[PDB]
Amino acid sequence: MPGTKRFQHVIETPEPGKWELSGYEAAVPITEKSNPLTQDLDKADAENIVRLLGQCDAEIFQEEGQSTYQRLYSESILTTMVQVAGKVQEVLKEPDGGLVVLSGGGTSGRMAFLMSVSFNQLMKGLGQKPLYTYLIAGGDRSVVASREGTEDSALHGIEELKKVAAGKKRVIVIGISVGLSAPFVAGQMDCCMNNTAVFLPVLVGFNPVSMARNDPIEDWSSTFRQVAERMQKMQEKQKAFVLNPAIGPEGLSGSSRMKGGSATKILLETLLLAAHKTVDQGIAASQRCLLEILRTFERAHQVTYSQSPKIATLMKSVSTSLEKKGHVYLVGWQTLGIIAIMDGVECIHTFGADFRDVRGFLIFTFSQEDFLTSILPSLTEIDTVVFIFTLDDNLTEVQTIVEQVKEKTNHIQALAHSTVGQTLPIPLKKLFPSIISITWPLLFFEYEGNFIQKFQRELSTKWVLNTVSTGAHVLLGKILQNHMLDLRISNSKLFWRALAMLQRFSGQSKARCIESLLRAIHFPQPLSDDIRAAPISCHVQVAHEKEQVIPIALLSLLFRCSITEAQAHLAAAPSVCEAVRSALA
Ligand SMILES: CC#C[C@H]1CN(S(=O)(=O)c2ccc(N)nc2)CCN1c1ccc(C(O)(C(F)(F)F)C(F)(F)F)cc1
Ligand SMILES: O=P(O)(O)OC[C@@H](O)[C@@H](O)[C@H](O)[C@@H](O)CO
Repeated sequence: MPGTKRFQHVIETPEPGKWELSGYEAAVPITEKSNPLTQDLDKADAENIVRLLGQCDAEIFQEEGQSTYQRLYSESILTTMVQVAGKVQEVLKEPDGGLVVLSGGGTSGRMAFLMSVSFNQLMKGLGQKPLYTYLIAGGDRSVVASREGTEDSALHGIEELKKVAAGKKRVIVIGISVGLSAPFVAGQMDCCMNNTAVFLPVLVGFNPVSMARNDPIEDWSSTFRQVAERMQKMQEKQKAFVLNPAIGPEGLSGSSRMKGGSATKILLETLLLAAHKTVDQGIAASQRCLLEILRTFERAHQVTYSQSPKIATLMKSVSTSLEKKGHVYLVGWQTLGIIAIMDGVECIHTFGADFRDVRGFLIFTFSQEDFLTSILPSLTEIDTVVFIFTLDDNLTEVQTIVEQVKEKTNHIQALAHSTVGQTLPIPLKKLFPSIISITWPLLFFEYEGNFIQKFQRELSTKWVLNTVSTGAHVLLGKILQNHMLDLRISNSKLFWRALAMLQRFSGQSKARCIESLLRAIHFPQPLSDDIRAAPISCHVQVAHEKEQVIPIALLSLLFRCSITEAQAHLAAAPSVCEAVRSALA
């Protein structure tokens, strides 16, 4: 029938009480699951939220139980990390014609960029030619932009890959898709498998391959699941690899910028760093070298969340500035500045937030005076300003900007990293009375830029800002249980996530949910057969431009009413959240 080709794969809504027994829940990919720790996230206070997310993050390092899914510390996964470290090594022995590409969409794409810089530094630091590069869905502009729509073309992914792999002779392509989901990556991996003489694909993500995405891609014949299954068959001959530990669901359902982005770093930094540090000792990489690094990353979580109360307070200040109608500026230096930009930008799509609401800044890339001349004027009593630096940064540039900002703001706080027994110049550096000082043990590093210290600090800052930005919005009532209902449908995955939320919250059939959704999207046009049959991109392109699509669809369904009736009901409610929550009641 019209639409059956498109919606066939969608599992029917189970009957009340049978969600587990239908086998429905066993088929939700881990990355889209509701984290049971965060059932009541929308009720947690700020200190709870910090605990609940610290806990969710901790699951990255939890070990496999005794019938179960492989995790990061499982032997299958470390063995795969080892073999890949090895394959990277061959390339490092033969830089001529060699390349190593790190590729993802969205936050995977961001993560790729960072890491390609770090390992390019490291090779430059040694005066070797840089061998790394990155690819992001939608080109380089995508690194610091909210561009959720660009991940849906496999041909695009391949094109980018063709550009960068020039007339290289040996290319390692690390495709990063947390949900094993992005069409952008699926095409790169598939292309690699067709030219093994040159390419070596390594796929990274956090679902078992049996939960890899399996709906059709518009410009491609195979599905992610098929590609990933074929790569696993090739692994037995070491010509592809799949690195896919379970890290448990995100604290905000399907918010893979969080754990998914973190685990990507942990996993890839570890492996590549092992590869470099063990070539120049003419020793193979071993699980023991990897483990040293992983455990260090695991400490860094402990270190990071021991500052939980200060993190909860900063969350409260960010939430107030937004509760009023102010803005939040994240001011940081080198790499941690970039991370700050990445966080803020991600709030646009992740929470429907305007780009001013939580904005990032590197010293988007505004120099010292430039920030003071341009952005200093725009500040206000209600705003918040977060400063993010190490003690190694150039603190004369820092004190200035804070001195000045102090006057116009007062809600400032800071995030400062430091090797133990560095001191904070100005004993009056209060300024920040109750700083978030993150003091790092002395670790033994041989490489020149002390890369493990960089990685430590990056990740720790990422954890802090993610927990803050995310928590500040939950506090404003904008999340439902542990789901962001009122998202903007800007790609196919998000279209599927919406439909799932309509089934979950209404309990009504897949045909009703699909119909209500397509009516909400295309209103004031009725449902023709063409529309029912249209490719998911047609729906996305049109929903992408509208507001409250999902909440309208749900109300239509709950009130068993038309889109005309549901809209009018919304506009007659105090707020979207009250409309929905009380309709659900
Ligand atoms: C319809 C549907 C659905 C599934 C899968 N889709 S998907 O884009 O096709 C996809 C994405 C990644 C992947 N590995 N496999 C499939 C993404 C969203 N999905 C999903 C999300 C959330 C849910 C939930 O039921 C819950 F509770 F499990 F999270 C809901 F709706 F409540 F969020 C269920 C399914
Ligand atoms: O890496 P994935 O699963 O392919 O997801 C890729 C992107 O959709 C994802 O990173 C998204 O941009 C983030 O906003 C999710 O919080």
